[PDB]
Parts: sequence; structure tokens; C-alpha cells
Amino acid sequence: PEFLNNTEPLCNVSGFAIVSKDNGIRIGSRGHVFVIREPFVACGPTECRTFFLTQGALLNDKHSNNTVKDRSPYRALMSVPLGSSPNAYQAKFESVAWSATACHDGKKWLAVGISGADDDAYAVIHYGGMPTDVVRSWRKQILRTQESSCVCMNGNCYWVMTDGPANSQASYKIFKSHEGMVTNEREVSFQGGHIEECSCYPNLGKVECVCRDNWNGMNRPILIFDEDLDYEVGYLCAGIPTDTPRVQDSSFTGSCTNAVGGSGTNNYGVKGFGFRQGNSVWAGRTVSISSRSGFEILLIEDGWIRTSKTIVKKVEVLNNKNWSGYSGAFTIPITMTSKQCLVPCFWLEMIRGKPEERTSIWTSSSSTVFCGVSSEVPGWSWDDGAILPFDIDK
Amino acid sequence: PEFLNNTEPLCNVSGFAIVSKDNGIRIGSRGHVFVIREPFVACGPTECRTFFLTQGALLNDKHSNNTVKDRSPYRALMSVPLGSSPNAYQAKFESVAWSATACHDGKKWLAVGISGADDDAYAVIHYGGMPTDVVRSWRKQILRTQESSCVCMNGNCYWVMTDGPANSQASYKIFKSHEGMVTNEREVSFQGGHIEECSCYPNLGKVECVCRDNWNGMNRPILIFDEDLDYEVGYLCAGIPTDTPRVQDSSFTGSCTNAVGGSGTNNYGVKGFGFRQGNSVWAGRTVSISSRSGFEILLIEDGWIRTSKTIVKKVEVLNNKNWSGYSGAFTIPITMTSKQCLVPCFWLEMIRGKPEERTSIWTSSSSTVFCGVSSEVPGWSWDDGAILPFDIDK
Amino acid sequence: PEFLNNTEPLCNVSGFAIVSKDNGIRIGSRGHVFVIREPFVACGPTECRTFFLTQGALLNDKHSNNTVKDRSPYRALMSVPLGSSPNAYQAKFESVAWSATACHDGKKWLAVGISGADDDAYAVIHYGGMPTDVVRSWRKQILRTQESSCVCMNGNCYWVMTDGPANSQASYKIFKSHEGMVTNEREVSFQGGHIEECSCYPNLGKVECVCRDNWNGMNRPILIFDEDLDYEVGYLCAGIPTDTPRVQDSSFTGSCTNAVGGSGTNNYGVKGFGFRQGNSVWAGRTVSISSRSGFEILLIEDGWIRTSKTIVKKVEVLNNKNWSGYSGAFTIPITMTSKQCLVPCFWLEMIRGKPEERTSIWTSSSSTVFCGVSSEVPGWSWDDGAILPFDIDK
Amino acid sequence: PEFLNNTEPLCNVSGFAIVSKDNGIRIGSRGHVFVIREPFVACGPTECRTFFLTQGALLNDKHSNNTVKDRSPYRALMSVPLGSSPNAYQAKFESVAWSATACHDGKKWLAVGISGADDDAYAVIHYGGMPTDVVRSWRKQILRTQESSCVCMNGNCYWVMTDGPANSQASYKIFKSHEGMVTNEREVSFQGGHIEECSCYPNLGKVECVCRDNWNGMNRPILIFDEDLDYEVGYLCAGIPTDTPRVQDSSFTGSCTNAVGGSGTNNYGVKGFGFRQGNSVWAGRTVSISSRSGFEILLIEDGWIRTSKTIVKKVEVLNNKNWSGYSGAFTIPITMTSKQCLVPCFWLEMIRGKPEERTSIWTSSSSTVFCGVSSEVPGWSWDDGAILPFDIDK
Ligand SMILES: CO[C@@H]([C@@H]1OC(C(=O)O)=C[C@H](NC(=N)N)[C@H]1NC(C)=O)[C@H](O)CO
Ligand SMILES: CO[C@@H]([C@@H]1OC(C(=O)O)=C[C@H](NC(=N)N)[C@H]1NC(C)=O)[C@H](O)CO
Ligand SMILES: CO[C@@H]([C@@H]1OC(C(=O)O)=C[C@H](NC(=N)N)[C@H]1NC(C)=O)[C@H](O)CO
Ligand SMILES: CO[C@@H]([C@@H]1OC(C(=O)O)=C[C@H](NC(=N)N)[C@H]1NC(C)=O)[C@H](O)CO
Ligand SMILES: *[C@@H]1O[C@H](CO)[C@@H](O)[C@H](O)[C@H]1NC(C)=O
Ligand SMILES: *[C@@H]1O[C@H](CO)[C@@H](O)[C@H](O)[C@H]1NC(C)=O
Ligand SMILES: *[C@@H]1O[C@H](CO)[C@@H](O)[C@H](O)[C@H]1NC(C)=O
Ligand SMILES: *[C@@H]1O[C@H](CO)[C@@H](O)[C@H](O)[C@H]1NC(C)=O
Ligand SMILES: *[C@@H]1O[C@H](CO)[C@@H](O)[C@H](O)[C@H]1NC(C)=O
Ligand SMILES: *[C@@H]1O[C@H](CO)[C@@H](O)[C@H](O)[C@H]1NC(C)=O
Ligand SMILES: *[C@@H]1O[C@H](CO)[C@@H](O)[C@H](O)[C@H]1NC(C)=O
Ligand SMILES: *[C@@H]1O[C@H](CO)[C@@H](O)[C@H](O)[C@H]1NC(C)=O
Ligand SMILES: [Ca+2]
Ligand SMILES: [Ca+2]
Ligand SMILES: [Ca+2]
Ligand SMILES: [Ca+2]
Repeated sequence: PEFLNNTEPLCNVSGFAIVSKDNGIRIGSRGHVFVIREPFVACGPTECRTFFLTQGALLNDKHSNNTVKDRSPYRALMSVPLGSSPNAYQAKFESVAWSATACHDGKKWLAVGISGADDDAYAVIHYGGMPTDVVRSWRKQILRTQESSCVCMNGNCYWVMTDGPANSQASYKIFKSHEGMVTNEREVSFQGGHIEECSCYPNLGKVECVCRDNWNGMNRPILIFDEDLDYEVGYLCAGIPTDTPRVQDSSFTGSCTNAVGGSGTNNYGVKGFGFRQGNSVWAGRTVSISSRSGFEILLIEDGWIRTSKTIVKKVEVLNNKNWSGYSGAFTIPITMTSKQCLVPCFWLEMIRGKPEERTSIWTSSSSTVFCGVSSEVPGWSWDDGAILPFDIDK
Repeated sequence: PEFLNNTEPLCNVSGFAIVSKDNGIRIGSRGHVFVIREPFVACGPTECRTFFLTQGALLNDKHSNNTVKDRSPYRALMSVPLGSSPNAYQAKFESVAWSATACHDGKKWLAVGISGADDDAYAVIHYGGMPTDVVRSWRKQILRTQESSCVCMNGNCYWVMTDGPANSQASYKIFKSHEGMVTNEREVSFQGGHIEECSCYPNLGKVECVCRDNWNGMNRPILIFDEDLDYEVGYLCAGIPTDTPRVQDSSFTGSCTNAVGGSGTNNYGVKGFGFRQGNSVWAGRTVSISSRSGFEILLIEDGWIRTSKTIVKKVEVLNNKNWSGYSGAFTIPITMTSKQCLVPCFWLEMIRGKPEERTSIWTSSSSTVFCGVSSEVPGWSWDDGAILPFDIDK
Repeated sequence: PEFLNNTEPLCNVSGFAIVSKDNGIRIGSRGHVFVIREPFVACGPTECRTFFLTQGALLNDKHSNNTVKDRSPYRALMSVPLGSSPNAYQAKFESVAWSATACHDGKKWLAVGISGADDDAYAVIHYGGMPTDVVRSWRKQILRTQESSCVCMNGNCYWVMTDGPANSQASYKIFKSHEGMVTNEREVSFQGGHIEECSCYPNLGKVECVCRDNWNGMNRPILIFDEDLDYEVGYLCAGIPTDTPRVQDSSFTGSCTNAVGGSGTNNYGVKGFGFRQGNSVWAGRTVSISSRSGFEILLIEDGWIRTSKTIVKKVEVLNNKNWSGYSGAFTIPITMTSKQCLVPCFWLEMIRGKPEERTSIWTSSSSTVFCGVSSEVPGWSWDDGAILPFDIDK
Repeated sequence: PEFLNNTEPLCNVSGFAIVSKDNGIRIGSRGHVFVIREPFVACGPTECRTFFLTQGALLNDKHSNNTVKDRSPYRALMSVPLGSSPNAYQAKFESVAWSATACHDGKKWLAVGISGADDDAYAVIHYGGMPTDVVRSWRKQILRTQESSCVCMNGNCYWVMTDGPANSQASYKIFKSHEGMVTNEREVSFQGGHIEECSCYPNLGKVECVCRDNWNGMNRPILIFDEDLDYEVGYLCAGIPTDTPRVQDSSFTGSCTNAVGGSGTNNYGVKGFGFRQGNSVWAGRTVSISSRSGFEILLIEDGWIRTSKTIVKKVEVLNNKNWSGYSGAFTIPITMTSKQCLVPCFWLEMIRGKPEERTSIWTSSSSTVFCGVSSEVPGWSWDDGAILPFDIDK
């Protein structure tokens, strides 16, 4: 086993093809499937896996009550092979966690899981299934991380964490690790900005992240850093807002540097992603400007470098009559593709239950996964598909 | 790992011995088993696997309602070891799919799964579990494929697809791939003919296919092609019709070149198979001429080359009091047999529920699998065996 | 991988220690566990597995109705790791089968499974999971085999089959195979004798079998053969009868050559085992002389060579207040023990339901497994432990 | 594969970070999870596993009735990957057992399981899944062992067993084994002392054990021995009692040599652990002095060598409003950590049901696991989390 380089350029893609759909909630109507949320995908040299935060309880069981709640001692990071339901018998335990990130360095799996009290949480770093290091909360205010794949290059793995208020200035840090040990860290200066739940991917030896601003921005923060943790921080330049909530495109003016908000969009957001394509960008967003429903991906001409409103391509993978949720980025390594570039992929979380579906006592999600290809691909609507309410709700 | 040659001659066999029976629906009365249809078997260097199209739902669950329906965003191609039920905890996710084919090239599994809207579907090609390529619908009319094993020879894998009307002239294409990338394609000129759901196998370096004509033929199309995708197309010469519906043998006159139909047999069919045996042929068919019930296999003397009605051997593996369905061909590679020829095998789908059993809200199937041997083997009736209706039907 | 020699002498043992108990029926009260019977154990170079004949149905499900029945198209030979319940998600499919034997030659698993009609059954031989050969019924009267491990030595695997009446003179054959192909066979001349369900093991390069006489003998047939299939046949000499039904010891006089019966013991029996120990023998038997209840193993001084009634050791592993059933022999290869002799082990089937427990609609069994050790070991009573009737019975 | 040295010094640690939580009882409300107790963790070269004693029955099933009972023929030692629920489909069978220990020598798993009658029990030693040796009861009074990981160094594995009265002078023995064969044993002279359920770990080539005195001591016995089975025996010197029941710290005076008890603490106890840290000690204990509730770990300055009451650090991992139970020690080998010292870890059993929760008919437990790290780590309360009573209790 050797470390994955992962220093190749990101592939330029013209479309996204569906790779998997787990149908976990449909299956969990009768099968034994964890209540989850915050799923994500990460790939190693030979396989991709779906990670997720369980609620330490199964669908259609009484312990699924009140699972809209974000943090508890019962939540765990676990994984299954890509496409499998997050079920009770295939799930691989990764970490105790109510917030997490994971990735593969070419030799072993790295998993970072945060648990503990809101005012004194800590991340446990697991490497090859063994606990190796810890990161303590430095602001004592809900230490939290990506809820998507971290990035490994040349044997070093990188991720972003936040600590501090949800709706005002917080603290943002980049971490570097080798074989599960933290070897470097850097605080990101971002006055007036807010960074959470970064979706990051490798691109020509740098880590590029598209994040969530839960404060004053309906545009998404962009964070780019190198192996030294030297960084650039700002916002996705595009004159098309991609957070939720947001306003209609025509009411929005882009900015490369400033959080753009107001108009009832402040103080919330949703995890999302984008992929740089030279000077352009593929960016995902919910179809609804106000709720987590529908999902589409847009190719915005020069959207990485200027306040462009030029949409070159748009593909819908979930119509606005169906519930979405988080989305995130990952890449497929050269060892699986034999290519000279890294294939950009994204996953989509489809949340069922509370708060949108009040007649259910629970909250869970299922996923779809899509990967970039060199040609245009039609969209469709691959919805969660579960019929609610469930037995336990009656 | 090396590519499988698969250029050996097909074995001549005198009988078919039962290899497996999954009893999936019986088990699914209580166990957690997917609702499926369109099962098939494919073999790699070291194991054979049963593939199937799920309905993204389990037996005896409410989500099994209306599963007679052919296409949805919830259907997936998955696999289990040969003989296992298609259950929720062993199933390996292969592709999103409401139509599919899969095979092993000696190094990795190839899976081709079609999803999307009827008027803009696309196949995603998965190789070693990674998405590698896409094939878009070229006629925008339910792009569809074999529902059985594709064929790999010398590192290249081949399959047949159709796009166009179900009951009139459509378009038929052969595809060639290497490591999951389409490297060649050829449209098959077949005016007045109709090709669907080809059952294909290697024979002395060529691919031989026996298909379904859903238009004017109660006889089965034969398609034979080489590595260049140069092809011969026509019908199984035998003066014994093997599609369903069909007429009694004595009311049928064979043709090597023309669809032979009429007499209330037009506009439907069922997936089936045949194996060339020199100039003769082993061909499967339902026992009923009008419904998918019973199953028998016939050795027809010179049936590959002339309109022979001479039945040399006949073996029944399912009596006409029990439901059948699709059947398909595969081969066992030399790496498992140590032989100098490729062993012909077939599987049989046994459909339960709608439309024949109206008191059930669902449709699924189970399977039996048989392989050719050098001696005569007695038949029997290995029926699905489930007792309907199920709990969910009441 | 190399073929196992298995030509070492059988170990002399002074006691039997419990190795596993699967508790399958207890577990199956709620878990998803096959209805089975005729379990047995066989060992490969690196693991031992429990094989069993399913009824193609799960415990506590309606399809378990009438599972007292011996033969159906739904029965399959499957296996799990030693000690596991025969459950729906770990079970490995081996063969379609209502009668079977299996063993490992050092390179691959051999499984022989008989299915088909009573008057035209056939065994399918599976090697490394691939069908390799067939054995047809030669008397057309319920072709049947050991229901325990076959024996492999130097790359050749051997087993015994019977065809003919259950309660009068039948036909008995020994088979030799290499890589799943039958390479030799020999009919055993045994006029007035009856052989079924042989429990066989290797001992100094010969195969020694202890069988069931279902005709005129309450003593057990002994069959010993070499690689040429040259054989000796007779009865266990001991003046202690070990079949069930039988009479009390004091009413029995042994014979090395003749079936000894009468006194209401004719026309039935139970699968059992014995291990030669020089001139002595370890022999198992039910505690009850009339029913399949309790289980004990006896060391009979010189019991292999003369009509001895001298019981040197007796160990009970199941008291007579609990149901037993079949028992059978296997050995542990040198590759697992590092010893110079083959360790004798036995398994015990504990049948629940019909016919002894009439208030249940089903019949299944669970198992315990014991291996010989160089010292005396106390007995106990490790009963099935399930509480009947089950939910499905009400 | 080579034998693990395991002769390194134990790491000095300043805190304990949570590594896993299985949530087994929560999951078992709907999933198929064994009723268990006496869980423990042991690590091999490449993975850690959770071992447990099942009751041969599943949660929420009628066979869970009366599982407060300690010993039966249905109990088995099984294992799952660290963090998994002890479920019906992942559980690996290890030994028949109502008392057990297990560990990995670098090449294979060793498992020691005791079953049989109270007055004639015996341990079966399993090595690489094969039975290798037996240890008989020498006092004929509930032969019993650690209920936690044994210790392997340089290819030899060591464990402690007890035989004799629960509440008066018993007999205590140390065992040494190589490849599953007992190669040495030594009786420990400890007049007036009582040793049960030792928690042992390697430290600089010696085995250090912290045990339970079920007779006259509310302080814990310490047993230290070398490869010759030469030993030192006494009590944890600290002037802080760590058994349960016990008295408040201020009412206790330590002793290195004598059982300190009385004040209603005699004749009971609970399995616990401690780790030497030079002259100091990390010791676990329930928060309650009288019941198995809460759990905390204390660093006591010089507590290994003198009657110190100086508590340097205290971390609570379970508050006193929640049920605890047994706790035990294990280490992570250098092959997983790349360190020069052995990482000390502990697990915590959280018992639900009888006797504390009388409205449940059953008793089971779940676990949390923590490993030592080089920095201080905050505590929290990671409770079992199941909501009782369960369905089966109503
Ligand atoms: C507190 O809410 C944060 C998180 O947001 C939400 C949500 O669906 O929007 C899900 C998470 N749930 C979990 N990851 N478990 C959160 N993050 C946490 C740590 O609660 C937010 O980003 C503001 O800080
Ligand atoms: C539309 O019907 C087609 C297919 O036929 C049927 C059937 O049981 O006969 C099952 C399929 N179900 C699936 N493979 N899911 C079909 N094929 C599709 C793509 O629907 C037919 O061959 C005509 O074009
Ligand atoms: C027909 O009865 C035979 C078998 O005996 C019985 C029984 O519990 O005694 C179980 C078997 N069940 C299965 N192996 N399935 C039988 N053997 C068969 C082939 O039915 C007997 O040995 C006489 O020929
Ligand atoms: C008899 O009680 C002993 C054991 O203690 C208890 C308990 O929760 O305290 C659990 C065990 N349960 C099991 N390991 N199954 C016991 N040990 C046994 C062998 O019963 C005790 O240590 C006195 O000898
Ligand atoms: C969920 O919690 C609410 C509030 O306690 C309760 O009223 C309801 O009955 C619970 N549902 C279940 C299934 O326990
Ligand atoms: C992607 O496109 C950009 C803009 O044309 C170009 O600079 C870059 O080389 C491309 N990357 C790859 C991997 O083709
Ligand atoms: C199946 O669908 C039909 C039509 O909506 C409905 O009447 C019936 O109740 C459904 N059955 C179940 C179990 O949901
Ligand atoms: C099969 O039979 C045909 C016709 O006799 C013959 O040409 C061919 O060689 C045979 N194939 C094999 C593999 O034996
Ligand atoms: C079992 O079969 C008998 C006879 O047909 C029937 O009376 C009984 O109801 C069946 N039990 C179940 C659970 O189907
Ligand atoms: C078993 O005992 C017999 C009788 O003493 C003896 O001939 C034989 O050598 C022994 N076998 C072994 C393997 O010790
Ligand atoms: C548990 O055992 C008691 C005593 O026999 C009995 O009263 C109770 O009904 C049992 N509960 C169950 C679920 O069997
Ligand atoms: C642990 O600390 C003790 C006391 O200072 C010291 O003697 C020992 O060397 C330390 N062990 C390690 C592995 O650092
Ligand atoms: Ca926002
Ligand atoms: Ca037709
Ligand atoms: Ca008899
Ligand atoms: Ca005590």
C-alpha cells in the first residue's frame, strides 16, 4: 500500500451521471435501517463508501422519537459500501460522533468524529480503526466539522472545523494530519464571514472548499489552501446565490469578497458544494429559494472569478415537489479511473420527517450520488420515495 | 489478474442439472428480501452471482404496492452470491437501473444500468464499482438492454441495446467496451424484425444471441457478431416456436429470415434463450403457449440451420401448474471448470403476484439455475413455492 | 493451496469437550433463521463449517408448516461458520438438496446434493461452487447419501450412497471423486444388511464408516474401504446396540457379521456414529432405547473386534428429558492442530417440533458439537433450549 | 504472521477519549440483537473486537425471560467488530461459555470459555477457531475467569482463573499457554484475600492485574506476574476504595497488603480495572458507592505504591443517574499505533433490566470504550440510552 498522490487537476466535466441511490428509508419501512442524517461519500483506492451519522436507533422503532434533534450521546459515524442502505448489519462503526469527516490516504481510512457536551466537545481521530489523536473545542461552543469527505494528498489529510456562535462571528480552523496525528493547524481570518460544513476536494495539489455561511451570507464562502495551510478566503463570485434560504437570482448581486444577505435570508443556510472548472464553476442548490426541496446543479460561466450570471448548463436531479437537504463533494482517485485527472462527484441528502413533515415523530434521510462525465447527461427526479407517515407514527 | 479469453467453443451438452434455487419469495414471507424482477446470473473467474432489479422495497411491506410497474427511480441493479435470496443485508449495489446487463472480464465486474425518464434515459457503465462511461438514448423511447449477462472476450465486453417502439420497428445496437469505456458501436439493420432482451453467450470467439421479438414474431431473433461488431441477423430456423405467446407446434412453419406471427401472438413476447449445438439447438420455452407458466428445454435437431421440427430431447424443469417468466443464458469460464470448452447454463425467473395473481398488490420473482452436463438428466418441477396471498395483501 | 493428505492415524481420545452450540431455534423465535434438519460439520484447512438442509423457509413463518416432510423442491444444502445459527443472511448456498454430503480436499469445498423426484433423483456435485458432475439414481428409489461430512485424502474425496427400499434389501455404493468428477465407484455386496446415512472418517489412509441399518439391525453397519474402493462390510461387533430403536443392553447379543434385530426394533433407525480406537470404539447413542431423546457416548473395550459388553467410559451430553436426533462424525485436519494424528469430533442434532411435539406445525433442529481430547471431560446437558410452541403455532 | 512481542512499557496517559459506543440495546428494540452481559474488548494486530457472553436469545423475544441468571447451557462467547451491536448476523461464535477470556497472540485468536455444571465445569481453549486444550475445575465450585482480555507476550498467553466459594477463601490460579496448549500453571497463595474477574494488561514484559474481591475487601486485589508465573499479590495501595459496594473515601484507610472491608460492603463487588502509571494509578469506579450506577476514572498520585488519597485527575464518562456495571482493561499493540509504548484502554458495561429495573423480565448490557491519550480530555455522560420497559415486558 502506498499513499495516494491526489495532486492531479480536477477533471472538467460537462454533465453528471447518477451512480447510486440507497433507498434507505423505503427499505427501512420493514428492514432494519438506522435513523440517520448528514450522509456523505468518500473513496479509497479500491472502493467508495457512504458514511453517515446515526441516531443510535432504527427506523420504525420507538427510539426514533425526537430524532430531529442534532446532538446526543447516541449518535455515531458509521459506513456502508456505496449504494447500500445504512442498515443494522452491514454498518461499520467508525467513531462516536454528532459531527464528522472521513477520507482515505491510500493506506488507511481516517475518520474524525466529534462528541461530548456542547460547551466542551472534542474530536477523536481514528486511523485504520485505531484512536490516534484528539482535537479539543477551543471556543467551547459546539465544535463542528464538514459532514463530508476530507482531503488527502501525499500522505497528509486535511479538514476544516468551526467553533463558536451559529449566527454571528465564529472561529474557523484548517487542520493537517499524517497517519491520524495532527501535524499543523491554522486559524482562518474571516471577519464578517461565517464558515461551516465545508465541501472540499483536491485540485492540482490545493484543497478547494465551498462552505455554508450561517450568518449574513446567502452566497457560499470559498476557502482554498495549500500543504502549508496558507489560505485564501472569500465568497463564490458568481452573481447566482446558491445557499438556502436565498432570494431569486434577479434580486441578487454577487461578490467575491463580502457576505451578501438580508431579505429574510440571514441566520440559516444548508450544506452545499461547488467545483471549480478553470474560471467557471459547477454549483449545486435546492430548487426552492426558501426550503430544502428539489435539487439542481448549475454551470456558471466564469463564476469562480467574477460576478457572472451566465448559466451555461443546468441539470435537475430532484424536482421541487420532493425534499432535499445537504449536498457535498468528493473525488474519485486515479487508482480507480486510470485517468490523469480527478473525477468530481457529489451526493445529495433527501430528508424525511421533521420539520417539514410534522406528522412523523422522526427525522432521517436517504441519498443519491452523481459523478461528473465528459458529456451532457439528462436529469430526472430520483426522490427518496418513502411513503409517510410510517407505522411508528400512528 | 488477467483478462479472460473466453474464445473457446461452447460445450456440447446432453442434459441440464439444477445448480441453485434461491427460494427468495418463500424466505421473504418473514425475512427481509427485496421485491425484484428480471434476475440473471453472470460468472467471474472465481464465483457466479445473481443480479436483479429491485423495486427499492421489501416483500411484505407497503412499499411493495404497485410493483407490477416496470420503471421507477427506485429500481436498482444489485447482486448476491449464486443461490442466495436477494436480501436486504447481502445485496451488493451495482447500478441505479430499471434495465440492465452485467458481466466479468477476468479482472473486474462490468455493470450497465439504465435509468431516467422514458423519453431521455441513459445507461451508466460501472467498472470495478466506479462509473466510467454513459450511453444516452438515441431514439428517446425507453432505452433498454438484455436483462442478462453480457459477454467478455479478451478484455472486451459486448452487449445489445434497443431504443424505440415496443410494438413496431425499433432501433437495435451492439456495443463494445474495454475497461468500462465504449470503444465501438454498430446499428443492426433488421427491417421488419424486432430485437429485445437478448440472451447472449460466447462461442468460438463470436457472440451468439437469442432474443425477444415483441412485434410480429413468435419465433426468436438470432443475432451473431464478432469483435468488429460485424453481424448476422435473422430468426431461429427451427420449425418449433419458442416465444410466448405462440401457437401450437403443428400450426407453425419455421423461417430463418422472417418474423412468423399472427394468430393472436403479435405485440408481446417473453425473454428467452437458446444454445447453438453445432447445427442443432437447445431452446427454452414456457409450457403454456399463451401464458408465462411452466418451463421446458428442447434439443432440436439441426434447429439452428433449418426449419426442423425434430425434437431429440425434452426436459421439463417446471410444470405448467406453476408460474415462470424470463429465462436467460450464461457460461462458466475455463478458470472454474478446467475444461477446454465453455459450459452453457441458464436461469429461470418465476414470477409471483400481478398480473396473474390479482389478489396480491405486488409483483416479484425467484429463480432456479441449471447448467449443461455431458449426460442426460431427469427433469422435475422446482417451483417458486411461496403461498399467496401474503400478509401485506390482507 | 495443496491437497490435504489426511492419511494420518485417528487420535486416541479419552474424552469429548464441547466446541460449539448454535442455539438456532431459540434465536429463530425472533431472528430470521432457516427451518432445517440433517445438520452436519465439515472442516477445511482453515475453518470448520456447519452444513444443513433447509426447508426453504424461516422459523415462525407460515411456510414452516408441514416441515416434518423429508423431501421437497424447496430444500437446499447451505452452510454457516461453525457455531452460527443457520440464518437467512449468513447462510452460504451450496446445492439444491434433500439429501447431501460435503467435505474439503485442501483446495476447495466439495458438495454433493440430491434433488428431483423420488423415482428419478440425481446428485449434483459442486466443486469450488461450480457444478462439475452428476450421479443418477440407479434403482429409482430415493437415491440418498450420508447427511454428514465426506472424506478427502490425497486429493480424492469419497462418500457412500444408497438407492432402494427403506425397509428391505437395498443397493449401496461407494464413490470416489477428484476435483468434483466421479473417477471410481463400487457396489457393496451386503446381503441381509442395510446401509444408510454413513458417518465416515479417515483413519491411517482408509475410510471407516459407521452407518444406519433401517431394516433388520439395531446394531450399526461398519463399512471400511481404501483408495481402490476395496471394502470390508459388517456390523459393529460390540455387544452393546447403538441404533434407535433398540432393546436394553442385557437383552442384546452382539455380532460382527449379522444384523441383530427383532423385539419391535425392525424397520427404523437413526443416523449415528462411532470411532475406532485401536481395537476399542467410541460409539454414540440416544439415551432412550425407543425415542430420539438424550445422548451419550460410550467407550467399549475391544468393541470394534469382538462382542464386548465392557463399557470403559460413558459421557452424557444431553439428558433423557430432552430431544436429540441425528449424530455424525468428522475430523480436524493437521493444518489446524499441528498434531500427528486426526482429531475425532462429532455433532449432535436436537430435533424440535413434529412428530414428538404435536402442538407445533413445524419440525427443525439445532446442534451441539464436541471434539476428542487426551483427557477425561465431564458431561452436562446442552439441550436445544427453545420454548415451544412458537408464535406461528398459535 | 509473527507473534506480538507486547513487552513494551505501558504508555503514560493524561486523559481518556471515547473510541466506541455500540448502542446495542437501543438497536435491539427493533433489530435482532443478542441478550448479553460481560462484554469485553481485545485487540489483534489489525483490529479490535468486542467479545460478549450471549444468553442464546435475542432482545424483545420471550427467550429473554429470566436472563438475570448467570449460567446456563445456552450462553456462548461471541464477538463482533469494535463498535457493532452484538447482533444475530455479525456475531462470530467463539466458544460455549458462561465465563470467558480472549486475546490475540499476533498470529491467531485465543478464546477460553467455561461451561458445564457448577460442580464440574471446564474451560475449553480455542485457538484459531479450533479446540486445542481443556482446563477442568479443580475445586468443583464454579470455575470462572476474567470476563476481559487475556494477555499475550512473545507467543505466550496468560490468564487468571478462580475456583471455590464466592464469599470466603477460594483458590486462584495463573495459566500460561502457547498455541492454545496450557504449558504452565501456578496457584496463587492469598490467605484472607479473594480474587475474581481480573483485568490484566502487559507492562514492560510483566502482566499486571486489578481484580475483584468478593469477600472481605472493598479495595481491589493487585496481582503481578512474569513469564515464569512468579507473582506478587496484594491490594491496590491507594487510600481510595474502588470496588462497589464501598464506603465514602473519608471513611476508608488504604492498605497494600490487607483486604479492607466491613460497614456493609462485604460479600459483593464488581469487576473493575486500574492502570499503573509509574508509581501512580488510573483507577475506575462507579459513582455510587452502593450500586452499579455512574462511572468515573481517577488518577491517584503514588496510588500504586502507597495509601495516597491525592486525586490528581478525575473524569466522569457516565453520570450517576445512569446504570453502569463491569469495566475492564486492554491495550492496543504497537502494530496499530506505531508507538514505542502500549496504549491503555478500558471498556464500560452498562446493564439494563434486572435487578435494578424490576419491570423488565430480562437483563442485558451495552458498552462504551475509551482509550488513553497524552492530553486531558473532557468527560460527558454516554449512557446506554434505551427506553424501558420494552415490548416483551408488557
Ligand atoms: C446547530 O446547527 C448546525 C447544523 O445544521 C444542521 C441543519 O440541518 O441545518 C444539521 C447539523 N446536525 C449535525 N451535524 N448533527 C448541525 N451541526 C451540529 C453540530 O449540530 C448549523 O450548521 C449551525 O451551527
Ligand atoms: C416495456 O416492456 C418491455 C419489458 O417487458 C417486460 C415484461 O415482463 O414483458 C419487463 C420489463 N421490465 C424492466 N426491464 N424493468 C420491460 N422493459 C422495460 C425497460 O420496462 C418489453 O420488452 C417491450 O419493450
Ligand atoms: C425416508 O427416510 C429416510 C431418512 O430418515 C429420516 C429420519 O428422520 O429418520 C430423515 C431423512 N430426511 C432427509 N434426508 N431429507 C431421510 N432421508 C430422505 C432422503 O428422505 C430413512 O433413512 C429411510 O430410507
Ligand atoms: C456468581 O457470581 C459471580 C459473578 O458475578 C456477576 C455479577 O454481576 O456480579 C456476574 C457473573 N456472570 C457470569 N460471568 N456469567 C458471575 N460469574 C459467574 C461464573 O456466574 C461473582 O463474581 C461471585 O463468584
Ligand atoms: C414520542 O414522544 C412524544 C413526547 O414524549 C410522545 O407523546 C409519543 O408517544 C412518542 N412516540 C413514541 C412512539 O414513543
Ligand atoms: C479544465 O479547463 C480549464 C479551462 O479551459 C483548463 O485550464 C484546464 O486545463 C482543464 N483541466 C483539465 C484537467 O482538462
Ligand atoms: C395499495 O394501493 C392501493 C391503491 O392506492 C390501496 O388501495 C391499497 O390500500 C394499497 N395497499 C397498501 C398495503 O398500501
Ligand atoms: C459440438 O458438436 C458439433 C457437431 O458435432 C461439433 O462440430 C463440435 O466440435 C462440438 N463441440 C465441442 C466443443 O465438442
Ligand atoms: C398449517 O397447515 C394446516 C393444514 O392445511 C392448516 O390447517 C394450518 O392453518 C396451517 N398453519 C398455518 C400457520 O398456515
Ligand atoms: C491408538 O491406540 C492403539 C491401541 O493401543 C494404538 O495401536 C495406536 O498406535 C494409537 N494411535 C495413536 C495415534 O496414538
Ligand atoms: C417470564 O416468566 C414468567 C415466570 O414464568 C412468566 O410469568 C412471564 O409470563 C414470562 N414472560 C414471557 C414473555 O414469557
Ligand atoms: C511513565 O512515567 C513513569 C514515571 O515518571 C516513568 O518512569 C516511565 O518511564 C514512563 N513511561 C513511559 C512509557 O513514558
Ligand atoms: Ca446563509
Ligand atoms: Ca413475440
Ligand atoms: Ca435399525
Ligand atoms: Ca468487594
